[PDB]
Amino acid sequence: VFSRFVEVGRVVLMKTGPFASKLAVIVEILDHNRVLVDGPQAITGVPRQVVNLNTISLTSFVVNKVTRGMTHKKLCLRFTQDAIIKRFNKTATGKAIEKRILREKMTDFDKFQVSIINRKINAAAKIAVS
Amino acid sequence: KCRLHVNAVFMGFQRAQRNQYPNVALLQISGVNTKEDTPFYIGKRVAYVYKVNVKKGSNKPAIRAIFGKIVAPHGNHGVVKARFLHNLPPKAMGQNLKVFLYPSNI
Amino acid sequence: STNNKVTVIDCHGHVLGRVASVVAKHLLLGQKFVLVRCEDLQVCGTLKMRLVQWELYQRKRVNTNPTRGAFHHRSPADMVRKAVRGMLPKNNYRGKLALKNLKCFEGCPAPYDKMKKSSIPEAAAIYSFNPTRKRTLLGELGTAVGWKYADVVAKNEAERKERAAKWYAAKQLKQKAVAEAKEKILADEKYKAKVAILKKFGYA
Amino acid sequence: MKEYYITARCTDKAHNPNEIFRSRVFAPNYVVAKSKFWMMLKKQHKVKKINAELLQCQPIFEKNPTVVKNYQIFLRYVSAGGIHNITKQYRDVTRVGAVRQMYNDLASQYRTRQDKIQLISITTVGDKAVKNPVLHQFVGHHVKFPMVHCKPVIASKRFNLPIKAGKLTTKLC
Amino acid sequence: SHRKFEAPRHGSLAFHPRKRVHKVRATVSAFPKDNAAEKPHLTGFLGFKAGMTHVIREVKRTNTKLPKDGVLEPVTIIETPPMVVAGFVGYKKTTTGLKPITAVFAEHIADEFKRRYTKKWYKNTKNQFAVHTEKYNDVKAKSKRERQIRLIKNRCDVVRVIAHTQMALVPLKQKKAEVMEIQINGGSIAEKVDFAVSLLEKQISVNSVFGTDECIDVCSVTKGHGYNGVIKRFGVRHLPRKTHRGLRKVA
Amino acid sequence: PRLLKKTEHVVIPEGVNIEINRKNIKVTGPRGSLTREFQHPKVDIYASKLVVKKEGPKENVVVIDMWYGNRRDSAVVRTIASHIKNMITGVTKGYQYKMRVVYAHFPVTLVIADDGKSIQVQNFLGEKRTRHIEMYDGVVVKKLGKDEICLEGNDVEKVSQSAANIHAANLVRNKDIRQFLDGVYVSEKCLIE
RNA sequence: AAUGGCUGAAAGCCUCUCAAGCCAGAAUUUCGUCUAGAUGAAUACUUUGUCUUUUUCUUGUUACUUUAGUACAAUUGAAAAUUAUAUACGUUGUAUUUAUUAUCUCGUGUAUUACUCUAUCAAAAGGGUAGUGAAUACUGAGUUAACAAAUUAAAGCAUAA
RNA sequence: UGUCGGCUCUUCCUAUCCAUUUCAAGCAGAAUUGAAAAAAGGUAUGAUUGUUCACCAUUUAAUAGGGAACGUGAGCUGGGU
RNA sequence: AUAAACAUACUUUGAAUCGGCCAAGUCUGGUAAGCAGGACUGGCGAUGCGGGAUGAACCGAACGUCGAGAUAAAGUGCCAAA
Repeated sequence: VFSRFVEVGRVVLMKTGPFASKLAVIVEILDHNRVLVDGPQAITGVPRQVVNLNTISLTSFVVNKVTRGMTHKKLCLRFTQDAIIKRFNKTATGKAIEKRILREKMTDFDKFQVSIINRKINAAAKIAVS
Repeated sequence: KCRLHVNAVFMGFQRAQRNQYPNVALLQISGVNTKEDTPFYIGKRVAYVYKVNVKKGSNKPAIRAIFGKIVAPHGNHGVVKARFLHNLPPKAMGQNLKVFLYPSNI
Repeated sequence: STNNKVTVIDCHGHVLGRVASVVAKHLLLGQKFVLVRCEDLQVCGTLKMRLVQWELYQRKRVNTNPTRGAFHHRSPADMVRKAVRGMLPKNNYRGKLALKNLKCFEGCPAPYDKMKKSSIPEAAAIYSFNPTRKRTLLGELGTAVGWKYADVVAKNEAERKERAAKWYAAKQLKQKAVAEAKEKILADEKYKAKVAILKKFGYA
Repeated sequence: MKEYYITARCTDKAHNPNEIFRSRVFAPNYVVAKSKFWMMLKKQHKVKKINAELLQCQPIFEKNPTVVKNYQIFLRYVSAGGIHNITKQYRDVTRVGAVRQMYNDLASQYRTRQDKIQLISITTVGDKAVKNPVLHQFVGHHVKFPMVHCKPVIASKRFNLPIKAGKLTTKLC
Repeated sequence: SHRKFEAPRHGSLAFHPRKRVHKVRATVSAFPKDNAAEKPHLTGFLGFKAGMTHVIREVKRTNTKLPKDGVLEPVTIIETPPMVVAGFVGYKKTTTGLKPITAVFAEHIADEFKRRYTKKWYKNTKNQFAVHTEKYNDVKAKSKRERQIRLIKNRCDVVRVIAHTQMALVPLKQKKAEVMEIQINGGSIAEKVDFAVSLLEKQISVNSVFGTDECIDVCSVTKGHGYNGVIKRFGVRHLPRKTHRGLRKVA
Repeated sequence: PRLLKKTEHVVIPEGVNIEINRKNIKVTGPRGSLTREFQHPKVDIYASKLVVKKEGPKENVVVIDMWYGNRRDSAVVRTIASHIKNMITGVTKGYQYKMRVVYAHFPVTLVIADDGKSIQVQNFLGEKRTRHIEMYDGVVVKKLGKDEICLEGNDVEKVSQSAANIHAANLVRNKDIRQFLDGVYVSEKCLIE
């Protein structure tokens, strides 16, 4: 059996476009190739729009009690009720998103410290093993 | 000692199906995969450093270079156009060139 | 500088034509390629479908002298080389030099069996093909047309798989021990100054 | 595809100049939209450009381009045999969006170019009035399907390397 | 237009091109397919054609109309003095055919075998296998031999014994031996090498290789004729007597 | 048209244990084992508990599922379900194919090996050539009465093909098959238990 | 292959399949066998062990002779399989070229290595054991830097095969 | 650009005459007839005519139809034109 | 209405030429022809260049020697620039 389904309420992550690496929630399924994502614009900043399924990725979370054509006011309440933001940041995808944001503002001097420090730690660990 | 350049491949000359214009050389910079990353390299320096096996009786250097500048993007795949002081020899097609970090704008 | 290292392509689960097109372009860009397992490539069509195409290929032959005529190589490594050679310039030094930097093998020979293997995403068979479309391994087609050494390769690959099985098992043991040793250094108090820098940038 | 609201009047002996013609025309721009309008007048009312005055040509924008609606289009197209009337249904959020789907779908299923199709009318039908064999399945409340065999997505063209490292994999996604 | 009347082509296309060989001895292109469920045995030999004669043989086939007093048949005589086994070689199956891995030779080698490695024996120093024989019993060289035996037992599939004739036993004026590789068909490679090692320096008689009333295959170089015309080479129809410029050619 | 979801299910009886590993079903019953590979790249085979009766309870089933897929592909869902249903039937109440020998003038004598893995048809239409017909593994021949045999086995595809191999080896050639009604024919196919 | 069939859906039944999966079936195809055959491999002997160019002796080849130049042991490069992938996670988002903190010296032992070398057992192994050195971590302290500098060319024939 | 036919020789097409494998018949057997896979192998001897063509007498498993500058003259012949 | 002063009107002397061929939202004879003959226009002949792999006529466009750009017909998996 499959684990993650494209449905109404399924939390998805945008992988391309102006809103890359931003969470979103499916509220309507137009057809087999298009969904209507309304990842609450007041929370994650993704406007209500129609996207192709080749631009998103399914997550492991589903917002409960989300019906098709859910409005922004009601959808925002259920998004915080299930605490998707906290749950997403605990998963492997979330940590990789924070890591990417961490490394982009990480200058030449910072590269020097980490590269020098990591080499010593990795060498030290290799010595420890008998 | 240290690497202060990015290897670029001399793909060929700006051409058509049955024509060729050796004034503009086409380069593929390593790490540039699209035309939106080209603006950083527009105006940088490019050198074609080649080795010549001179004799003991000649004072001509064994290492020579031809310098140029990256002037414009070419297509949507991060290919660039470079103009050199002397047009690159077509025998150097497929070889590696140096893309320097200067003239800097940072 | 000079590209002295060799790009090794694992031809397993790839398409013969789309691998050749990407390899042919980069051969002209001065790179050096070695395509291993050139017998495990896939082509569109069933075995009967491919045999009809092969027999048409076999027809082309100089009538007055078949020794002068087209040579129909049956080894899959020579089926890949023909496909690559068709996408390279003909009758000039640029074309011959580019083909000089290409080698196919039916398995992983001694020097290239411990090298970093690469892949060509455009040529992957899981992207360009409908899963229901029937395919044919180049090794299976080669046997049907007279490639004698298909079972010699199957023997050599089997011993490589088992040899790589014990090396990987030993490496996974050492890596786990090294991983846990690093955790103790990370949790160690004397390395507190160095750990915080790694944690600040997310490395730790 | 854009929708326009065009009006005009006829000033001559045949037609009294107190009757105004309206239409809603789908066209890539207003210049093409006017041309469709004039041919409708000429082929249905004997009205010609040299004896008529255009009054208004304004775009019609979708009022709520965030609501999914089942659009029904009544069209007539010309085949090798003759002329037929078709009624196709599409699910989109904009009227101009549904017409864009209809032109593409007709050019593939029937190999009919755009200059053989006349859009008689486009309306909105109910949820259960969709009769398209495939589209009927996605109109329910509890539609659910696992998109399998996903090709991994690329953030942008920047990371589109020609040759990759290691093995490749799809995503159960 | 079509040829008026049909006839088979003259000459076989299976023997094209007609190129004359360079060596008198003919090498067998194949050996009988190996079976691993029998004792090791040699699968070939080498002999010199002496001539031909005729025999009267008694017919033993039943349900035949042949005379009961015998049938006159020709027989070719092949003199086959015993061979001397002077080494063996192991072959490995690769993706380009058999590849000889190593060759192990005996301690004592006859001058008939040595003559193969020169082209002017009377001017040569005849130092063939001198270092091999002189250092045969050294501790270092002996250890190398054991590795060669163990390498074959590990990474080889075909074992052949290098046997050479004794030309002093035949009326031929030639003194250089004739060398032939005879494949060993039989048990596993473990017991194949053991059999080959036992045969080193020994003599193999033809009775051990072939049985009685056994059908064999023979490979040899035919009798030379030189430059020959179309009539003799292929067998085309001689042209009519009226023909200008000659009769014995293809029109 | 393309079907959003086409599904089928097979009810597992008590004395049957099924384990699945990448579209490779192994079924074990009181009569033995049966392994088959279903190499279709668009079916999801997995075992679950489902209510298949109108008002019945939950029961262990094997669900063969294929999602969005045209009518050419969708036909394979019930094909695989029938194969698994047959496999369950074979290991519980094995199959048997009762073949009968039909002759007009020349009697046909059947010689079956001691263990039952081979047969031998003799004097078929007076022919001197004797047919052998080997049997597949897991299929055993035996003689029921006069001019009647039966092939026992656990896999229907093995039993059915072996039965057809017997018939296909005794075909009349170059003669009117409407008049020379000879050979071995399958009278009926039934279950042992 | 044409054709006859098995199981079997689509289409609750039927059906050899313009479905998945199999079997039997030609003077057919491919191995096997026969002839010619390219790059090759093993062994024997003569050598050489960083390397060639240009001359030059020989019927020709290799070794060889002379004048010079060049490098000098030590971190390179491997899971396999599948993709409707047991579960879970989706581990996101730059393959090669291209990942070493300038140089030298001074200091303590331990530890590590697809590191070099030696001896041995093996072995068509990123092999085992022992020793040695190298680099690195524990982990230092000092010196110095400014202008200059940081891929083989020419000549011979004594001897040996 | 040497213009018919024959002789010699090679290759190619299948719209197949025989041999091989199949299906159908108003196929009981024998002899047949229609069709499919298949062009790897065979497909003749003479009287009359320059003849291609034709007509007879045989034999054969069959004595199929065609192309290659209406194949082929520094290959022959010169019967015809 | 639009255009027109290197506009307009010419005069004298004279060269070569009157074997033509192609295309078609055209026609006649012919079963038809890369056949024979016509109405209108554009071309080839007299004409290179870019594209159609190759081509007298097709599509873009007509040429002093060059540099830099935007283009046309038409293309963008490799040969082949995209």
